[PDB]
Amino acid sequence: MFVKKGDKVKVITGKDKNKEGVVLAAFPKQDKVIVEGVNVVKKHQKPNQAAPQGGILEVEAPIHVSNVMVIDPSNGEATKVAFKEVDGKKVRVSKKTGEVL
RNA sequence: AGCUGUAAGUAAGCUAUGAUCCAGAGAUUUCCGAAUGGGGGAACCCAAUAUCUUUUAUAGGAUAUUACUUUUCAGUGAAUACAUAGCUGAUUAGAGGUAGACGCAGAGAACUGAAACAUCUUAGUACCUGCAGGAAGAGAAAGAAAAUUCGAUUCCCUGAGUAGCGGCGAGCGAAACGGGAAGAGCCCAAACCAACAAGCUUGCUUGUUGGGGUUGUAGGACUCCGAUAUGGUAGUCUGUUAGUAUAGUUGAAGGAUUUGGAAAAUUCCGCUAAAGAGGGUGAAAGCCCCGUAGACGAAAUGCUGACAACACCUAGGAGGAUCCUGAGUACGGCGGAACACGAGAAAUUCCGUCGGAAUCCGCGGGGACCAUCCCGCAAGGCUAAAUACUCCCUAGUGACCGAUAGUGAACCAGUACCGUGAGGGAAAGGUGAAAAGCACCCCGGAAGGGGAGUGAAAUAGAUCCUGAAACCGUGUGCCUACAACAAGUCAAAGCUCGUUAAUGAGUGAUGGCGUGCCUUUUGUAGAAUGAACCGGCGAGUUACGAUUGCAUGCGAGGUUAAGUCG
RNA sequence: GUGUAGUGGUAGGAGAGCGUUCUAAGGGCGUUGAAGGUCGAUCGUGAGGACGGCUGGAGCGCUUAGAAGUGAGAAUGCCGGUAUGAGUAGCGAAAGACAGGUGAGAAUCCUGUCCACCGUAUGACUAAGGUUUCCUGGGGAAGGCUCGUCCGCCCAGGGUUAGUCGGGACCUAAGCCGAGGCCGAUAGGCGUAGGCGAUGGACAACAGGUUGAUAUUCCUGUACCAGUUGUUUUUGUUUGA
RNA sequence: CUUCUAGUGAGAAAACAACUGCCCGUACCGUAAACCGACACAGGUAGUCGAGGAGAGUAUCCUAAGGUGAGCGAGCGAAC
RNA sequence: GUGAAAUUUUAGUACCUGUGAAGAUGCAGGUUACCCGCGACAGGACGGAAAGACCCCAUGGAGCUUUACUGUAGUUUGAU
Repeated sequence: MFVKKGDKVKVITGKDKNKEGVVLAAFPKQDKVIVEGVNVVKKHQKPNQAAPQGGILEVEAPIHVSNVMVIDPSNGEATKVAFKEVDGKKVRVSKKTGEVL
């Protein structure tokens, strides 16, 4: 998975190159994860309890993890995350000159 | 680090004090069902006895036990005295299922071939029933042989389509030798020796224990001396270790440009590999993701080794006076079966009935029977491996299928449905990358539709990828109301066009000529026979033998098989 | 080159070729559009092959060799779809008319009036058998031999009360099962004791009212059967209790 | 069920009062559109009740209580 | 208003005397005939439904008879 709920992210593929954001929800069990301002979709909502009207809304849609990097925050780039045996947990450890997340 | 199945939704919550999830050990398990207290139309009803409960008590509630048969033991018992049925109580084990497979037996067909059919074959097969095991059955020579011998059993190659059998017809069909896989041998009865019991014949007979002994070069008992060792295991659920099966952990290297909605595509310039097998991501990735090559890992449970400890088993030499060496057995007649062998000149092996041997100077066999010779010792048991199968689990592979194929069944299928019953048995997969699954207006009761929107694409709108043919429609360029047309082809005026650019395309007034297609038949338009039309499936193949042509490698030579490493 | 010669044909023999799927190596094409579909006035002696226009949107060609579930117009073939007959035959015995409702819509639904049919039954109660069809409120896509606002249809909610009634906690007939037992290649066959088995025997409740649906069940009133407790009246278990 | 003895074997009758009484079936159709016949079918379905006038009568004709008007019609008024 | 069926090689489906597998809508030579329907009849399409029930064959079946062949359940007789 290598991606948690709150974890900034770069997008590599799919009409949102280079655009970053914050992961909101994590769906493992189908490998989908939704971010902010990357997958805007227009929903023809019908008049409902919520939103008595029927506006055209704009929310985000899931993206497959093969389109998502992780972030440095110590530095600010993308790292093909590796794992290290730091003290008795496995804290993710960046590649590309040794960061610690 | 998210979670409360399929499955949208809302309400309720859980979770870094480590959920949900994975793996190993445990706990609870309603009612029927061999069904087992009795009864029964299965998933129901009604009991007995003890203990404890609710109400003043009656009814009500829960717990435990109570079937049949046999194997051991007590008691009771009595036609009949003594004790034997019997009864009572306690105790031991059984009883049903199947993996539609493999094994061993009991019982056991017809169509079919013989161009008919009686002996024969199809066949000791199909089906029924009993009895098991992870394998079973066979197994330690009364053998095979025939000089010169070999020494348990099973399985495979070759012997060989040979010797044989057969209304000598259709057909059935071995075995030893030789080459290989795996190897392995043990335990009793008897004669004798002791202790206990009985008849104590007080003769020594019976019995039970324990000891002694297991064979063809005949062995043992029995007598006499040595030793009292030396080698073994096909036993333990006893420990100690090592490995492995069931959850896992780690795991290398990329950017930019052009087309796109989206790059893994294209063009530059880089990097990694004990890792270029595979699967996935908005099209086709060695460098995004899951992985692969490597390296590490078990608290619990199971298996397999190894060595410990315990259990069990096993001794020489010499003598030959007497004793032992499996009885209604071997074998004979009779009637049937089994051996390739159908009574045949018929040995060998079984079954039913009757007759009935010897005891080592003895017995069986060498395909009727006799003689010499040679090889063995039946009428008592046990025994791993090499062999056959796959309901099930794990990991893989395929010049195997791709929704009329492949299982009957890719989907909630042995279901829907049919038959009282046993039983018979279908059709049905595909939106897009992501539901973003069409807010809002308009006609319309609704269904349905038209704009506007989502979308790269709505002729991808839920009957949802592509979307052929029969069949049903709309528009139009050319012809048709004096005409007898297997429906065409050859000839041809006019009218409208303008192509893969060439002695062009469409239609067609009028003339010439002309009795469909298939099969079967001496002969077809036949009034002989088949097709309603379109689509899909739907027929000389494979294994083992034999023979001839072509070709290739060696040639008076050719050539391996089973089997072992791979 | 050039001469000579031959070239109908069923059963059948011989020879050479076209095309489909897959495997192997080499070389290729593809979002700047592959397979598949449609149209075209093109090429070779044949089976057959190219090229271009439109649709369509993810994989396929070419060469050499190999292996086959390799070629379809007929089996009164098998499966699906659609025709002809044809808007034809039929619409499954029996009498309706009007007014007003209801509603987008009416001969076919509701209401009213007159008429008419059966009446040892086309009326009332029960045993089988069916298995929620019963009642209340909604709906009109499919069933209804037409129509349909309606329904035995679809959706949602809700209805079946027992000491006395029928059966069990009672008895047995035909029949069946049958501890022991008697027979039989296995399987099993038959049967004693004992049981199971209503169509039969035996046995304690009547009238009226109540709902949208239940009524010897609910309610009212008057009873009955068999038992249990509490104060209310005769003693040797011998048995005169 | 009624009796009689063999029989284990305090002292039970009846006052009245007050209580206890288990499981299963109960809707609906039932000479029918709800069962048996593939059907909303001119067939089949055991038992009880089953009225009036005449009339021997459950026969026949019209009728009471009670139920039904049947699931395609409107025209014309030829052959057959 | 609703709405089938058996059948069906494609059909622009005339009459006579011939001819022919020996009785023709379709061949030959002649005669009659404008195109499309609607209600009736049943001469023909060797008309439709049942791959002849009559007859022969298959070295085909099945059921039955007997002094056809071969056997056998059953009844009886003798030895043991």
